[PDB]
Formats: sequence, structure tokens, C-alpha cells
Amino acid sequence: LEVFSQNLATFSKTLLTASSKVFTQSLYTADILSIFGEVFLPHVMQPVS
Amino acid sequence: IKTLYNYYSEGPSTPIMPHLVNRLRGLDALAKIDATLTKVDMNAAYIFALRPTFPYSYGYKQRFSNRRLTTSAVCYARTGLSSFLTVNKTYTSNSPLKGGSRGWPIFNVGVSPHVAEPHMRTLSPIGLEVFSQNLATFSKTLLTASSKVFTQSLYTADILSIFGEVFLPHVMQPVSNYTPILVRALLALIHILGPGSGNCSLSSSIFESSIPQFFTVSHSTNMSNRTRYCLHTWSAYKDMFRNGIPPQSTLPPTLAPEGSSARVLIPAALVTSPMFPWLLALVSSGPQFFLYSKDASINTVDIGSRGRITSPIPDVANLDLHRLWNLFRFDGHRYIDVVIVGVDRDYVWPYQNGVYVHGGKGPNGTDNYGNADVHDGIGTIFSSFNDNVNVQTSDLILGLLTLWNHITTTYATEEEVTMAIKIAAAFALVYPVQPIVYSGCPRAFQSHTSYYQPSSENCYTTDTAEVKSTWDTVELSVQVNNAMVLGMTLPFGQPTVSSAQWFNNIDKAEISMFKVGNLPLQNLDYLSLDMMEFYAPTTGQLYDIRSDNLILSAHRTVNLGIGYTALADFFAYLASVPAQSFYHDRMVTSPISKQTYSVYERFIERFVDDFVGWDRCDLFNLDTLLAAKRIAGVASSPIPWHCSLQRCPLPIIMHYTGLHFGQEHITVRDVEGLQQIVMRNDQGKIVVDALGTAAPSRLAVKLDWSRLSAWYSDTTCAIPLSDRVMEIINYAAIWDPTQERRATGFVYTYFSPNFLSSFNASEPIFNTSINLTPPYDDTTVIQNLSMPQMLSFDPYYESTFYVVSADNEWIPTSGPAWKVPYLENVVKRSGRRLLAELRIASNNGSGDRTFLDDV
Amino acid sequence: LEVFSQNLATFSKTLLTASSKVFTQSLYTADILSIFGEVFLPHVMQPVS
Amino acid sequence: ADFFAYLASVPAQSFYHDRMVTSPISKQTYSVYERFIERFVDDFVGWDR
Amino acid sequence: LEVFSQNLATFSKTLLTASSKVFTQSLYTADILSIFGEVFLPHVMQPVS
Amino acid sequence: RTRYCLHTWSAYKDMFRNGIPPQSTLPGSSARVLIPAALVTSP
Amino acid sequence: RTRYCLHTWSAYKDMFRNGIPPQSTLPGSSARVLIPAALVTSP
Amino acid sequence: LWNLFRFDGHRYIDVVIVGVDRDYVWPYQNGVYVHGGKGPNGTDNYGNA
Repeated sequence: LEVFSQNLATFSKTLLTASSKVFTQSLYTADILSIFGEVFLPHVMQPVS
Repeated sequence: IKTLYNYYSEGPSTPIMPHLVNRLRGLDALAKIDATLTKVDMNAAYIFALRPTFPYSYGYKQRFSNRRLTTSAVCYARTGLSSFLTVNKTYTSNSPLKGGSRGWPIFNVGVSPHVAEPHMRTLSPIGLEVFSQNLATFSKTLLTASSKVFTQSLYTADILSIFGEVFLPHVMQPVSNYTPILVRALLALIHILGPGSGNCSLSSSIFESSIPQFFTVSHSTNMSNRTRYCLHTWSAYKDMFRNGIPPQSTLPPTLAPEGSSARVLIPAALVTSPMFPWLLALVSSGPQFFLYSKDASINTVDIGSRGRITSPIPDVANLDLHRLWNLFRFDGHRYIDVVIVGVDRDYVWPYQNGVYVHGGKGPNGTDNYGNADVHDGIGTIFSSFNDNVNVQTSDLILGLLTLWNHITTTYATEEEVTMAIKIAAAFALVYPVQPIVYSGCPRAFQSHTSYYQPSSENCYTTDTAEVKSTWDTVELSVQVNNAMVLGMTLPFGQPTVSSAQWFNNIDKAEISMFKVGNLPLQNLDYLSLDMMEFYAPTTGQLYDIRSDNLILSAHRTVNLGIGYTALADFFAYLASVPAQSFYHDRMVTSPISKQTYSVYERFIERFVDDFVGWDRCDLFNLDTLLAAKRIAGVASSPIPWHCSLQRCPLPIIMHYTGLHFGQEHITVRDVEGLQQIVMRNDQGKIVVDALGTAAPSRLAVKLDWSRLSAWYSDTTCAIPLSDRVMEIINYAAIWDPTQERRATGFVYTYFSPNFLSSFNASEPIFNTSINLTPPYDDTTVIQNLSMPQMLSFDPYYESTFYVVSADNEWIPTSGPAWKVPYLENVVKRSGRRLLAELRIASNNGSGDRTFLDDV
Repeated sequence: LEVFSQNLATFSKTLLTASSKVFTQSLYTADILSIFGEVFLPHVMQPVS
Repeated sequence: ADFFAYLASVPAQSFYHDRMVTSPISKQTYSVYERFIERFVDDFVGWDR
Repeated sequence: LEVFSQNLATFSKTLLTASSKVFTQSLYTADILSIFGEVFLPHVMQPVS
Repeated sequence: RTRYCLHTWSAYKDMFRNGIPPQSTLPGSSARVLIPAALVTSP
Repeated sequence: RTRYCLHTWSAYKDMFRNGIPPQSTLPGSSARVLIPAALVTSP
Repeated sequence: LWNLFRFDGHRYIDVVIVGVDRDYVWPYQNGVYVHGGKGPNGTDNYGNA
């Protein structure tokens, strides 16, 4: 949902609501966010499977 | 709401400008919703957008026809040069070529003193925080949008400092306007591809087979409107303003753009975009490079008078095919500081090798380059624009297609696009000199004329396979070439006095102080701020497919340019503006040219303010009209000044104005509008004694527009092909009592037989297999699309003249006694019909009239 | 229908995500739609046969 | 078509090899045969004549 | 009118932004207005002719 | 006769920059038909 | 007669510190007129 | 009568010309060089006023 907010609205620090760096090399940092926003935009816009 | 049927059904009203402007607005609205631009093939949507065809049905009538078999068909007018054929740069030999001009005109456009009015905009969440910084005393709660999660992005605190330092006016008053760059984009696309009818030379026989697929880039220092570029990173650019203010400083912001010393902020992620070189263009001064067709042999074609298509024109070897891109000169920003934001000290310029960004990577491994080198022209950078570079049409327009896709979707509103289309329509097309054919006078009035012999002017064709029309008697000498080069016009009729000439091994351009128009500058601050996401986007869409794409927009501006040309021709036949007032010798032949220009500009200035909404003097001026020079050894043809500024044929004018010239206005039967004209000589013997009918006054046409319809088909005759004798001369003449010798003939602006043969195809493609032969051909007439004779021969003096019979047995009120043309517009392109005109004898029995009379 | 409701959706460009790829990369890009969606975009916009 | 040719009085010799050299009456008969065919095609087929 | 409503606007000086340039730099500065706005400021304040 | 050019989807994609044009170009290539591999074997 | 001095906007700006004074100085320079380049060519 | 009158106007005038390049040519008198425009011997950015 935060990636959806990134792709839907102009950037703001309040949009970053779920990411964290407490856990290292996990699926919850900002580079995973960039991955989701870069190579999976269709599935962010239309979550379907 | 309205359709082409409704527009073709209705005619002009007594207030013409309130009627013509509304009709043009409705035609533009129709052009908006016309499809045939997205799903169709690439070089068919382009050809439909840039070379629109106007259907029409011709036909002529005769008095005593016995089983006369005629063909009712549909033709497609089209006008406008799609390109220009000149001699190649390495010709020498100083000899004429069949269709090769020694030089081409330059329609130079200046910088408008007016500034496009910007409209309101809203700031991004980061921009609102900069507003809070500039509006309130500092607090840590004011910093609400910035973050350091994303490195070297547009959302950290240094970007905030940039916004607060060099863009404070735009933070306080968020405002933007984008019509200048849209105008330049539309003009660039249209000139690169070429609008019009496909004719690509001073001769009306050579055409362009289709839109070119390959271009070549050529460089010429002498005749290039180049601009200077400097490249910096943001750090070095800011550092160069620390020890005082250097000369030519771009640091202060701009609200009213000024020509020199501009600057643009370009993010690093957008430098690599294909739209960046086109964005540096369309705001700079142009053309910084010349665009040619890669091959002029597989693209140029020849059309005969009968419709014979010969592909290789006789002199393919020594000819270049300039696009309209090389015939236009634009003045924009002359010095641009391209400053890249979010870049370290080893940037490396991506496009051109050997070009180093100030503050970036140095020549040989060094970092933080300390030189702000100035590059002359956009070809020294952007390796795609180097000399002798061969480009495919897709790999050259794509960036443009990208740029227009972004601005019209993210940055600009629909009103800006509409204004851009309306403004760009003024420079959309280029038209050659107007040719005319004087029919002469009947032998009965040989002693009462100053213009007895038939003549022709500006009638040039190069086809040799078929028979050449006798009217075309133009030989392309140097003097004639220059005289016709000084004769091309724009949609509003403005000529140019600037020219270029590249041959032997020398390129030389003469650019006069007078310009054909002016264009507004693009404020680069709006571009920079939009490109850093400082403004909120206008729309969240990604594609302009469903709203104002580049091809549909360009189609709209081409339609509006042809409409401007048609309305200008109509205004010429409203103020009695002669064609000869727009030739090379317009400033010395007669002092009445200024008087005609007064009324013509009165019409144009009312049209522009009522429809375009821009300053009139920026789109049309008398500066180039009044700066005529005359070549030297070029003499004017002995033709009376009786025809207007017709640039497009009659069907286009009727389409854009509602003029009706059908067969209902041709009289066949008959109470006293006749007058006997009597003239005696010094011996008291009557020497004329002929019947005549008074030509209508412009007031009468104003109160009844069918008077103009009847005035046509009373003075109009079909143009003969093999002989210089018309069938109207044997019966009628023009009698002007205020003239010393009171008899004359008809002037009849004349296009070509080859040009009208090109009208047969429904799409402007002619390679080998297109059949341009006339429909149902049986046996010598070149078709009359010429507009009637002017209702007045003086721009200010109102006097009455007559159409006078010449034989004895013809009564002018009984109807014309020759081949009398008639026209219709026709929406649905139908096929050939073989019709028969017969006598009515009360025993006329035909199967169709007997059994097919139900409907 | 997925492609149609996709290209019709409102995005906010922003170089963080891939929506900005229609600007930084040619407008005939397949990183927001699919390759087939990019190819059949004109016909997806006007479905006729 | 044969019935229309009878109705429009179209001779059978207007469709031979010498239809154009014999006498111009062939085109005069075509000028009515075409009307008959055009009406029939515009009333039944619905395609361009 | 842009220049007039500009110089009439309330700012908070603060050396972070450019409004403070009328203090740290001569009061005839063109970093808040434009150069033309700075030049025509007295006449923008009182438009007469 | 008419000219036919046979490719694969992966090979046809690699001809152009990275994707194939929405509108087919001029030169063969005047027309383009996309056939799933399951329909090619049909009579 | 009167004395005329012709400059350009960019060159006229560089005479002073960085901007040109709102009030013209004493010495020529007793009066100043700003003309857009499109109006200079007018008769 | 032009010669019979004497008027007192401005004695010193600065013609500025805004929106022009560094190769500007004075279009009214040969041999007259605009400061910041075309120089005497084809030069650019003329330095003397």
C-alpha cells in the first residue's frame, strides 16, 4: 500500500509509512520499495493473481 | 454537434466575420473528432494528418447539347508545398535545371515583445514546504516533506535550498505558461514532415510521392541561426557566483522572458531522455541545422497533364529536397546555461565525445572540470545532430513525440494547446507564386483595348512526357528564379525578403531587418520547476491518446492554416486586393498597393482578434510587403488587375466559407436588366452598339450572397489546353466606362493541368501504380477553379462596369453561351458516373426515367 | 480490460517509480504496461473489428 | 442485370469486343444501365457501387 | 501586477531563503523580483503616465 | 505473389529498440499478424 | 544636438554592479529608453 | 519652419534595446556599433559605448 501511495501521489516523507531499517537485508527496506515501484508497477496498480 | 452536411448546406450571412469565425471554429471542432489517426498505419496517419484532402464534384454545362456524355466524379484539392527542390550544393556549371531552384526563401520570425499570460498552478508537497520556509520564521515543524531516504533525489534539503534561493518568485506566485514551446514543437513536426499537397518545387508538375523516411543533417555556419550553450553541474554553477557577479549572469529569476542569457535546471535522470535535445530546441533560435531528404530520386515524382506518373525526374543527380524546416528562421534564446542537478564531479556528458561539463569529469581522467566552455550550435553537442548524419524518421521524431506527450499531459492545460495550434497555423504552410492566364479580348473590341492578346504569368511546369499546356511559358532563368522566389506567401499572404543560396561550394544568406512575424519566448524557469516536480501535475494520466496527441494537434493546425489561407483569399475578394500586389514588383508597378494593403490588413486584424486571440502584428505585417525590391530584367505580363489573391482552389474556399457555385446559379431561360452600350468615333459612326449587364456591387452581394454565385458562371469559362482561345471571348467582354480604353477580358488565376491531375488520387501517394487519368476520358480543358472577377478594380473607388456581348445574336440575360463550370463540395467520396445531357422534346423516353422514378 | 483500466489510471510521475519512464524513456515503453499492452494500446483504447 | 438491360434497352452488342468502334450508342446505353445497376446496388447490397 | 503583488507580499526574512537578500545584499537586488521588476519597482508601485 | 517473413516473438521483439511499433512501418513488413503457437498447427 | 549612447540589455546590465539603477544617474545617461528588438525596426 | 524653431529636450539619451544577441547590427547607419553587439571587424560583443 505504501508503494501504491508512492506511485499515486507526489513524494512526501509522510508517504513512507511501512518501510524500516531495523531488520537488515530483509523485504522491508527502501530498495525493495524501489524494486516494487520499478519492475512491478502494473501489479501495484492492479493487484491480481 | 454540426456535421459536414450541415456546413455544406448553409451559405454566408450578411455579417461575414461573425459567420466565418463561427464556421472555422466548428470546422476545428469537427477536426478534433475525426479518428483515423491512432489505429491506422504510421505513414498513413501522418499523411492524413498533414496532407488533408478536400473532396469536390466538378462539371460544366453547354447551351445546345445533343446526346452529350459527361463524367460526374469526385476530386480532392489539397494545397501547400510539402518541401522545396533546389540545386545541390556542388552543382556549378551555371545552367538551369528542370525544377531546381537556385535558392529558397527564408521566412524569418522574430521575438514577440508580448509575453504569454501564465495561469495559476499549485505547489507539490515539497513546494508547499518551501512556501512555509519563505513565509514563516524557521521551525523544525516546518520541514514536513523533505527526506533523506532516497539519495541524490529531488526531495532532500539542498533541493529545498535551491528552490528557496533561485526560484523565490515562483514559490510566492506559482504560475506557468507553455504555448511557445508547443508552437515550436508543432512547427518543427510540420516543417520536418511537410504539409500540403505534395508539390515540392516551383514547378506544379513535380510532387513528393510520400512522407520521407530518411533525413540527412547538414551544417552551415554562414546561414544557421545558432545559439550558445554552456554546461554546468549545480555545484559549479553556484560556485561561479561567489566572488561577485560575472558578466552575462543568469542567476536572477525571470518573470518576463528576455532573448539572451537564459538558463534551465535539468535533473540528471532526465538528461538521458530522448526528449532532451528537442527540449533544448524549440526554445533556442533555429534552424541550427538543415534537414534534407536522403534520396531525392525515390521520393520525388513527376505528374503529366493527362496523369502520367514518371518516377525519376530528369535531373535527380543535381537536386536536393529541402524540408520546410530549412525555409523558416526562428529567434529564441541565444545563450542557455544547462545546469544539471543531482550530479557528482565525474558526470561525463552522455551525448557528444569531447564535451565536458563544468564541474564534471575533465578531459583526461581529471575530476571537477574548471572550464565553462561555450558551444556554438546544438550540433556541437547532441551527437544525433552532427554533420552528415543519416536519421530514420522514427528515430528523429520520437523525442518530439515524447516531449509533446509530457507537457500536454503533466505541465500544460488544454487552453495552452489550443492557443499554440491557432498561433502555429499562421506559419504552417508555404505557397508558391500565384499563376494567372489572361484570356484576351474579342476581335470585335480589338480597337478599344489596351490588353488585347492573351497572356500568362507565373505558369511553370517541367513535365515533358505529355503535352505541355500553352499557358505554361516560363523558363527558369536566374532573374525569373529570383522573381518567383520573392513570390511565395504564408497563409495570411505575407511574403519574405530573406533568402539563402548554397551552390558551387558557397553558402550565403541574406536576412533582412524585416520579419514575417514574431513568436513569444518560453520562460525556462517554468520548464525547470516542472521538471523537478516543484509544481503539482495538471493530470495524472500517462498518455495523450484520448486527449490532444501530437499527430491530432498537428492535423488541427494544418487544417487551421489551410482555413486561414482560404479566408485570406476570401478577404482578398472582399477588399478588391489584386494578385499582382503580392508579386516581386508590387512596390513599383502601382502606388495603389498600399491602399489595397490598408483594407486587407483591416480584414486580417479583425479576423485575428476575433478568432486567434493573439496580437495581430505578431502574425501578419506589411513590413515584408512594403520592402519589395524587384529583381531587374523581369517584366510584368500585360494582364489587367482583375483577380484576387487565390492561393487554394475554389472548392477549398467554398468549404471554409460556404460559397455555393452549383448549377442552380447558371441561367438557361429568361425583365429588363439589360443596357445598350453605344460608342461613336470622330466621324459619328456607332462602333459598339452592344447589349450588356451591369456587374453587381459589393453592397448587393452583402444583401444577397446569391448575386456572387450568379456573378460566377457568368464570367467563368473552362481553360483550354492546346490553344490560347477561350469560348468566353467569342461572346463576352468586360466594359469599364471609367477606363480610357473601356474593353478588357478575364484574368482567371490558373493552377496547372498536372496539379489537378494530382487531385485524382484520394490520398497524396503517387509512385507508379496510381491512376491519375481523368475519369471516363473520351477526348482539352484545364478546369476553372479561379474565383470570379473582382466586383471593383479600385480598393477605394466604387464604379460600375458591365459584361457586354460581342457577337450580335447572344443576349446576356439569356444565360452564358459557353462551357460554364459549376462546383459542389460533397462529403461522401463516390465513384464515376456517366451522365447524358439531352434536349427535351416531349418524346424523351429512357428506362431510368420511366421505371426508376419512385425515389 | 486490465490494460485499458491501467493506462487510464491516474499516476503521479516522480522519478522514484516507473511511471516516469514515459518521460525519461521513449513514450513507447513497456515498463508500465506489458509489451503486448504497449503494442495493442491504440486498439485497446478503441476496440473495433 | 439482364432484366435491367431489357428495361434500359441495352443491346447485346454493347458487350462484345467491338463495343467502342461500332457506334457511340453503346455509351449512351451504358448511361442508363449504370443508373439501373447503381439503384439496385444502393438498395440491396449496401456497399459502394 | 505579478511584480506588484510580489513586493507587497509578506515574507519572513531568514537567511535560509532569498528574501534575506535585501539585507545581506544591497536593497537593489533582483533575486526576489526580476531584474525588470527591480528596475521598474517605483513605477510599479505608482503606475502613472 | 506476396512476400512473407517468418520470425518468433522473442526474435521479432529484438529487431527494434526493445519493443515492436504499434503501427507497422513501410517496407516484408507492410502487414503483421500475431499467431499463438497452438493455432499455427491448425489446418 | 543631443548625445546618444547605444547598448544592448545584457551589455547595459554589466555596466553597473549587477543591475541597472531605478533612477538614472547624472552624466550620455541623463535619460534612458528601453526598446524591444521588435520595435526598433519600425519607421 | 523646421529651421525657424529651437526646442530644449533631453541632452543625453541611452538607447538600450532589450532582447537582442551579441551579433546585433545597427540597421540605420553603417559604421555605427552597438555596445555589446557586432564589432567593427566582424567582431562580437563590442566593448565600447
